[PDB]
Amino acid sequence: NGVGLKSTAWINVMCGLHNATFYVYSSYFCAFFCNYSNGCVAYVYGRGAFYLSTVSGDIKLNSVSPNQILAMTGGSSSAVTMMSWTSTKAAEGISLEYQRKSLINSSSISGSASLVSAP
Amino acid sequence: NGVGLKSTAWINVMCGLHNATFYVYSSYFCAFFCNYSNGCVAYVYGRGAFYLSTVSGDIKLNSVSPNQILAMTGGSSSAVTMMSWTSTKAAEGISLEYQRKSLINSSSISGSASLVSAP
Amino acid sequence: NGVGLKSTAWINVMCGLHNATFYVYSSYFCAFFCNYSNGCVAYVYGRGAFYLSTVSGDIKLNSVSPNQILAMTGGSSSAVTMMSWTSTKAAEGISLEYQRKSLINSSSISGSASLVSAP
Repeated sequence: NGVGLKSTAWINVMCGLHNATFYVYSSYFCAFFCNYSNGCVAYVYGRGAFYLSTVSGDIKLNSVSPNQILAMTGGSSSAVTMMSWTSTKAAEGISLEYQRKSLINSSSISGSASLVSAP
Repeated sequence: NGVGLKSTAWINVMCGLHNATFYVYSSYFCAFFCNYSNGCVAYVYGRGAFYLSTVSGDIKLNSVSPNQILAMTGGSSSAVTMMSWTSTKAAEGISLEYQRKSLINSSSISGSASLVSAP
Repeated sequence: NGVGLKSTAWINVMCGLHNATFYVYSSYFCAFFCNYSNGCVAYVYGRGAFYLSTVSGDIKLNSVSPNQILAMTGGSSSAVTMMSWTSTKAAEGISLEYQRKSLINSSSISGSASLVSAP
């Protein structure tokens, strides 16, 4: 075809989709961040059969837990789809900490990843 | 690099993703419309730290409120992910009126935008 | 413009987004599958004004019902956004049976489609 999508083309696409200025991801989730007022919001997707736990305290941005979480929901589980911080900015290099879970089993694994400037 | 994704490549991708024939957006939301039978459905995403309020009485497509809204939900908030009309069609140039909200500061702001033909 | 996205570029992008190795779709839904441990997870999107029913018994992968379904919700209605199998793998050619619905007129129709390797 003489031209190809890069393997991470989804980052470019979803940063545009959400008008995001930062993003963060691992093999198991991704989140696209927008700054506004004194804080920030992330639109969140699961990856690799995993998702982010909605349990309060399981997520930290620069050591601060989100003030609100919206989720997709089920009889036994729920997965983060949006999370917000009232007073913490998204910025390059700050750490998002999380528990990742999978609907396949009852596992829960600690993870962390650093925010990157949107392409 | 010789070739580049347009800044609005997400429009192309997400219209294809939902097989949408019309879409609408601002800096703060986007919605991808499919016509079917006598009405239409939009698949909805937030942008720029905002999202669409799930108050159907506050959304109007060609002056008519959707009768169904499916949402991502949380303790005190919820965001539109799909909304439908029984008897109103999506077409280019017709107006979507809506209320946009942000989890960061609990802002609620009226907006309006015109539907455009999918690329 | 010399270069163009294929009409099915959303397949490449969404498989990348969720780090999926298989996918499946019709005019009315798509689903992106990841394998992990002994089972698999699909991240699900509606198409063409339809969505996948969350009703128990309505979904089979290789003749097995999912152990969990997460949903976008509203009133008593809900649409699959993520679904999993404890013990069933995604693999090329295996059959997903489902019930597709639309909010516009409450249609509910059975269908099936075969998994395809991610590009």
